[PDB]
Amino acid sequence: GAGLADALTAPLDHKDKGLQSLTLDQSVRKNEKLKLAAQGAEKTYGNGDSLNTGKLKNDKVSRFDFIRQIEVDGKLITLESGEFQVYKQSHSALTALQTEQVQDSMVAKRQFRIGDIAGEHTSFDKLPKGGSATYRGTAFGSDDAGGKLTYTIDFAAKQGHGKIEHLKSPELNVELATAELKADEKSHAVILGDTRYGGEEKGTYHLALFGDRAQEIAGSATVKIREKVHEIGIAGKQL
Repeated sequence: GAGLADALTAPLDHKDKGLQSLTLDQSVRKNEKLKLAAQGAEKTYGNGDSLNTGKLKNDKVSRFDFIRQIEVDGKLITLESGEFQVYKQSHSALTALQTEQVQDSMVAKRQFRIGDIAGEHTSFDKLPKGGSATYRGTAFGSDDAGGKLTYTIDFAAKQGHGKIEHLKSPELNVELATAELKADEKSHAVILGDTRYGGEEKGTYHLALFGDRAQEIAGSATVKIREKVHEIGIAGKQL
């Protein structure tokens, strides 16, 4: 049961697997709305509203249709439409938007972006004080949810590194170069680094740690091919 209509319509209950919900912040700007539709249901979301991911399947991509709207002189118009993707783990989740149509100057333009990086963030002070952990999971980009993430954090050194493999576009199978594990503005544990291919920078990556002891990681990476930036969602779980 993909649980897509239920995510949009039905209250959470004790049988719904975590992650229970996420806040739509990066997925929709402060003055816009995101109308999500699937399986005959629809719900309109604004910035800061909760999406009940508990209804969705874990460790895979769930897909909805979206329409992104704004008001002009108090009346709604459509800016963009496409597919809204959610990749759900137990303490973390990612969203992404695959554009299919946009306002002209509606025309077909295809682009893909990561929206929210969400979950039960690990507090920096609650990180393991030593040892290392290795994580495995998924990398997904436009039209391709088959990639693999591998990532290792050395808690003693406060450094992480890893790689993306198996995406169909070969340039996307980048190194997630060594980067510092630091505290963000909420005292949550994060890693901001460079993507590299043959040691040359191709973009950046952002990983956040989730769970009471950093059981999960989730975030995004970018890889530029000619002038075109390809965004990739990356999420995994400790081995």
